[PDB]
Amino acid sequence: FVPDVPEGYVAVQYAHRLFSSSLANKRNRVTYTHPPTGMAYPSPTGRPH
Amino acid sequence: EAFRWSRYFLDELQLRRLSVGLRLITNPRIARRFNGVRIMYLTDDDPDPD
Repeated sequence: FVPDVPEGYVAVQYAHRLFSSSLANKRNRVTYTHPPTGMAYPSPTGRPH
Repeated sequence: EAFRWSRYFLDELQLRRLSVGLRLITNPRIARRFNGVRIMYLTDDDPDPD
């Protein structure tokens, strides 16, 4: 069994440039930036598929 | 005339004080027993009691 990647998911090649440090609510969170929009997501929760 | 009402069998001053006390008891700042909680799976970013 290999689960299918669902419908809304955006493929992203991993690269170091993606994950980075950033200030986020008085903490130095390991922010991820999503290349389709360029938006930063410091928390692992709430990130786009 | 003293028998017309028991006045709950209290002194007149205990009544007059009882008044202000009822004013204390219903002050919002004292009302600090809280009712009901909401369970929800959320990050504690920038916590505030309120």
